[PDB]
Amino acid sequence: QNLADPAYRRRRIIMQNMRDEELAIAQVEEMQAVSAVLKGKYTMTGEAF
Amino acid sequence: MYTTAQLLAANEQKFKFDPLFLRLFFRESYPFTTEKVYLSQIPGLVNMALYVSPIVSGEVIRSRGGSTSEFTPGYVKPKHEVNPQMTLRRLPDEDPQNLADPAYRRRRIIMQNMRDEELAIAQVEEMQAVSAVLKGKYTMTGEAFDPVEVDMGRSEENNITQSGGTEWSKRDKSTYDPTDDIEAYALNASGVVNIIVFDPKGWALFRSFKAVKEKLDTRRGSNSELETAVKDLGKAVSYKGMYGDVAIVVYSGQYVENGVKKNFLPDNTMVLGNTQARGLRTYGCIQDADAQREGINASARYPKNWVTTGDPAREFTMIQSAPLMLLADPDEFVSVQLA
Amino acid sequence: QREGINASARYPKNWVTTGDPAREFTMIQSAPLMLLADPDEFVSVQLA
Repeated sequence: QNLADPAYRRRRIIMQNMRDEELAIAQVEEMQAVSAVLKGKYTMTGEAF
Repeated sequence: MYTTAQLLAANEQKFKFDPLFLRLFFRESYPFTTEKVYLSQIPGLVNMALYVSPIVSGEVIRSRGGSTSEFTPGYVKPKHEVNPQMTLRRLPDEDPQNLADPAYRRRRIIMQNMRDEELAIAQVEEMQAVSAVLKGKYTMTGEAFDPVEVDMGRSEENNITQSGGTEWSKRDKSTYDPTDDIEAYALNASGVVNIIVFDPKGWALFRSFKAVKEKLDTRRGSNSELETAVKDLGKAVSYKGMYGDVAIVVYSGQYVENGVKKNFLPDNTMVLGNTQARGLRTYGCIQDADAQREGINASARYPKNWVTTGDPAREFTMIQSAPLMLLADPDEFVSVQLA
Repeated sequence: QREGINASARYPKNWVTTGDPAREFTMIQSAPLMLLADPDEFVSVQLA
């Protein structure tokens, strides 16, 4: 009932993207601590690393 | 060596281009903001109220409507080069008795390139307009672009072809009268007709009949049509004059392919049209990443100049748009294919 | 490195690529190195 220009969608996508990137960073920052105080050892391994 | 040669003005060599369609029928242009492009045409047809007396009041009437069509995409972008190493020499302009720095030359060639891109966009638009008011069906296709078909909604009565045994070619050149054919073709026009634009060669056989002699056919016969012809000069349009209630316009516009010229109109066609027939010069949305940053998503044209990094530095210039020429009512014209 | 952000928690960066097909990216950069000063201060019992 109330559309918007195809420009404002770009900023909506941009802020949603920043939110997802921050969430992913905060999520990868937690597995380190979980493994650290769950086993005493940790491994940073994966493709292209 | 020791020459000291001064240069006068240089030629232009503009081959031929006079639209007459983006200036006579498509005077209205509205931009897009959404994916779909609706276009409705209410079927106005009302009955009478013959006799009913104010004692036995009866039947009621019906509301109307029921037409809709969508013509979505459109697109075009003629990118050009900047020639970073061509500015060290001298152009055919810039007379050799007053040179200039190789910086202003870059600005001049950029302006020339932008003008060429604008001309290319205009020539693309005119092909769309010619297909639109020539067949009622358009096809946008080409390399690196999937075909898109726009079915205007034209009926089959407005695509009369002479094919048969009576076209014109085997009639008498001195006694036959083609005005009755004109009336027969113009009866199913859904509007008054006063322009019958011919082809540059389709006008040859039309003048062959002697019935045209009684017609005015003078260089000064009209006011609006003559004024528009003066506007669109360039030796591509020749307004012959009146044919009664209808004017004669010979449109010989040309568009350039990869390297060759081609005619906008086929060999033998005629179009029964209206001077006030409303047509849409509507425009699409620029789906470019850089364009959306400045909020120029909806625009008729979009120039853009940028430069690439690296050891060889090169500039570029581009003009993006999306012409999707349209008509409110396709049935306002009659396309007769002569033979 | 040009703006002296050699040491930071996160780093956002938005950049658009040139060329006829244009696209803009946004990226977050960091280097989490979660460390425990005293490893033996915990006992992880794996229940069954």
